[PDB]
Amino acid sequence: QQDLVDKTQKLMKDNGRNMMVLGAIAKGEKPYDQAAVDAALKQFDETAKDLPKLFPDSVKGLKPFDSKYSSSPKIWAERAKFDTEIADFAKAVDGAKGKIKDVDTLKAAMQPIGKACGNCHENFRDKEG
Ligand code: HEC
Repeated sequence: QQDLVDKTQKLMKDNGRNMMVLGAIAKGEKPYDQAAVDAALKQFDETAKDLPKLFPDSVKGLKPFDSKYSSSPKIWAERAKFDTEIADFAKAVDGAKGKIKDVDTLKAAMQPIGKACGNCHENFRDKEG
């Protein structure tokens, strides 16, 4: 409880930390790695296996708000759809593991996995800054 809002923030923030390389390549940096993404890849699953848990009513809004977080309170309602959303996300990576191979594919594997990325965002992520 003491440190949860962060534990989650870092967990979700890690998504980008791991995608770092996946990004550079995506943008057009470094002659790709694959092995570097491999990890950052399986990282999407794991992170998507400990995310649907650190979402108490102490870090939502209307009191538990910390004027920083960015997670609509509809995540407690759509808890179901919320999971099923981050559920496939872990399946997308599972497949990306074998799928992934090059860069041209990264964008291909980044189609589904990237779905729960922006989907889980626009669905549960009202970015305001
Ligand atoms: C649900 C199916 C998710 C997947 C898969 C990913 N994200 Fe996410 N993200 C989700 C939520 C509910 C939220 C809000 C609460 C929380 O702190 O997680 C977020 C937030 C972000 C942030 C905000 C961080 C900040 O810099 O202020 C970022 C940068 C982020 N999301 C990025 C992102 C990326 C790039 C993902 C895949 C590579 C990704 N997330 C997966 C829900 C879900």
